[PDB]
Amino acid sequence: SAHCQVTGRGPGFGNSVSHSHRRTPRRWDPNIQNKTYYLPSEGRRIRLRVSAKGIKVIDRDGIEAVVARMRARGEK
Amino acid sequence: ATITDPRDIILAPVISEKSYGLIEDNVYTFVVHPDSNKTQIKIAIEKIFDVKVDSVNTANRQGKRKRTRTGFGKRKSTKRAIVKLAAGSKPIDLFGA
Amino acid sequence: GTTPGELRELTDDELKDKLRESKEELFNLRFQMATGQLSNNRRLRTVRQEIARVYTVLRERELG
RNA sequence: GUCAACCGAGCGUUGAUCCGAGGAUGUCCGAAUGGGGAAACCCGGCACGAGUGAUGUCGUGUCACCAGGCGCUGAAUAUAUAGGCGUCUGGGGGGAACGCGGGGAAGUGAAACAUCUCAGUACCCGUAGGAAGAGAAAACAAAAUGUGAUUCCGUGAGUAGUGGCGAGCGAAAGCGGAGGAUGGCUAAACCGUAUGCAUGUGAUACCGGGUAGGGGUUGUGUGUGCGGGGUUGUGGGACCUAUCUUUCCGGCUCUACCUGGCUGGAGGGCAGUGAGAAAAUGUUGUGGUUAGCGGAAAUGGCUUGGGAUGGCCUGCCGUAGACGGUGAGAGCCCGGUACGUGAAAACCCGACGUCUGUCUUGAUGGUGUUCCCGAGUAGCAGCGGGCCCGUGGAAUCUGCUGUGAAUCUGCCGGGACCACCCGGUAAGCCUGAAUACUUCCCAGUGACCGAUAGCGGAUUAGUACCGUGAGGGAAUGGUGAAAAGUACCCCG
RNA sequence: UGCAUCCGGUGAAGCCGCCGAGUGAUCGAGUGGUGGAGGGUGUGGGAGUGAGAAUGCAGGCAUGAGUAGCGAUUAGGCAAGUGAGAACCUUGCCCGCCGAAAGACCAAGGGUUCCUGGGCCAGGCCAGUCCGCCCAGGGUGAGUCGGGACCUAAGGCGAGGCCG
RNA sequence: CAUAUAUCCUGAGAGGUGAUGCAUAGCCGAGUGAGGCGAAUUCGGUGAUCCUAUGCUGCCGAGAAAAGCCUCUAGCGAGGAC
Repeated sequence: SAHCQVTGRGPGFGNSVSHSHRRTPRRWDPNIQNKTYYLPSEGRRIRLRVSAKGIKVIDRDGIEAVVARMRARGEK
Repeated sequence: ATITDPRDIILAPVISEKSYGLIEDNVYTFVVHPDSNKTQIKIAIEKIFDVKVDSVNTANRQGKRKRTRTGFGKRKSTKRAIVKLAAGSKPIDLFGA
Repeated sequence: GTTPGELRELTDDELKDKLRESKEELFNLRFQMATGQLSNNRRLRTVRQEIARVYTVLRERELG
């Protein structure tokens, strides 16, 4: 899926099908969710493509400190 | 540094029946630098021969493709500048006509 | 023709004057060769070398 | 320079040509980057300068995009941000192989075929480095007082096993070895400082005891940064705490007073351009590389021959009888060889120090409780990948999605699982050597080819030629010792 | 090829022969010729080791065969010349062909084929004095032509950007 | 206020000029080809697939953009236009 920004979760690749063991390839894309992230220091909301695990952790740590780590990594 | 002498544009003269006839008509043909232009050439000729130039006409001449045992080989693409001086113009001697 | 040893004595302006003179000589020599009026063909190489030495000296003084 | 002469000019012991090193110049294209563009060609802006009677023209610089910093500004819109302007640092592309991570075929084999194999191959993508990756146990092992980072090699073993139990696939431990640095740092708890944010028995509360000020050693919390302090498994560490207690001085240690920590300076160690902090600096190694130089010994006789390097005979050198050349098998003719010398400069290795860092107010060894020991993690479930292991009883490892703990009587692994025991101490980082490879450079070798061979290419070679294009892709060596390459006459 | 021996510019190999030999592949340290520089033998070692066939590969050369054909639908001829040489080149005169073309000019494309001089072993389907062939030299002059420096279409590239 | 053989614009072409020139049928000798001189040049007819015409008429299938040009002001403006 849309290759998260805060957590970098990309898709896994594998092969999923049973009853004949055929194994045709697929992908196991992350649960990327469009989210409008806000930075209460600057209250405007920019649309990002982030993971659900990212969302859980960023509600744990608040948007602020994780945005600090994210901008420190330098990604948009 | 670099010294932009006008004599770097003017490489050599053309020696031929046509060039000689044009010399009788007070019109001198030179082999000029391929990246030059008519105005550059006019200025250069004026500064060189202390003369006044009426017009300048340029013809690019492709190089002849000559053969050989190895195959083919091409000469240099020259640029000719035909230069009509003004009326009196105190003509040139350097052509050894 | 002239040596770098005796070109390094000259000034930048003297060198530039010599450069203009050598380019003039080269012009006249190209014309002489085109017209057939030049026996000594090596004057051309000589003059080109003089020009090269002079430019070399000037750039040397510019840099260090 | 040469094919490859010829002509014409010249240069050179006042040291050319030539060889090496360092520099300079280095059109135009090309990442190509002022803009454009059918690559190598069209058009420019700005500044400076030249040139023009002025416009024209010329030259030198500079002008791409993106990212990251820094400074100014801060739209809708108020906070402010997005963004804009400026500047600085960098990237961009190429490269034969090797590497790491990802993606990932099919022919084929299975005498069909789909599982499987081919094969994690080919190919592709992203990335490097001179090596990479991995690496300092949440390991192995099995009750041996065991080993003790990692990698690689050999064995283990074509075994155990796996497998439409078919074709086939296929370990690991253990052992022997290479190399050795069983290496080093950190987060956390505690303090201290600074700072943001929100607040303020706003005083009996802010050092350690007691006095007095002070109006805060903020009453504080709380988050971050910085410095210490602490980096472990026999659990350790911290907080308390108690015995001993190697340098000196100063200033703080809220304040002055006795006493407890910090911080500067000084002797000294200890290390260092290293993973363990980082650069620069010199002096200096008959240390090395990048040019080369010297280098013994037969004009020997006779004979054959166009020619002796052949034969016969004389000598000689030999740290040199290696290999080639020279008119035919040459140690003694030549280049050279053995051997020995040689670097102004550049570069690379060192050494010595400047210098840098650190310890230096320090350690020593003990006693009993609270705190900490890496969280959206582990674990669990679902689907998958890969492990000998093809989902099987399937551990370990691992991706995605959900769910989701504990901090040592804790957690993980010891092939479902439980108990006991053992081992280890994840979720944080770094780390040389042994290892792989050769575009290129140097010196050499061949029971390798010797021109239909050997590189496709001894020759015009990725050329000619073919094809729109990707791309395909040739053939062509030998006179003679020396051109002495047949003057001159005759037929034409 | 290791080793040991031997031959060789007083002529090795290879090639052509003669005279011969062996049960065979084959041999010839028997001979001559040619030729010009490396070879023979024995004993071991190793092989890119033996071709007549693969509608095999490459080269060279035959058979057909001095055979077909010598590329339209217009048609050549005479004189004179040049020259070593002329059906073809040159000149002249005739004849004939095209004449919405077989004429004239451009674009695209080609790239010097243009012009002059010279040449004639290749090429030209014959020959060749000729040539679009070979050699050398020369030749393409723009403010107004066609284009750029002016404009945009389709479409392309595409700052940022979005998506992946 | 006007419906205008008004006015304006456009515009083939005629005529003039360009042109006392240039060119030419021909003539002189010269014969490689160098030159030199140079007549008349009015009338009609026919007649375009070309021009007026990016017109006009008709039709539906309903027929490029941008530059350029013109104009407008914003703005610049002390010199500037012709």
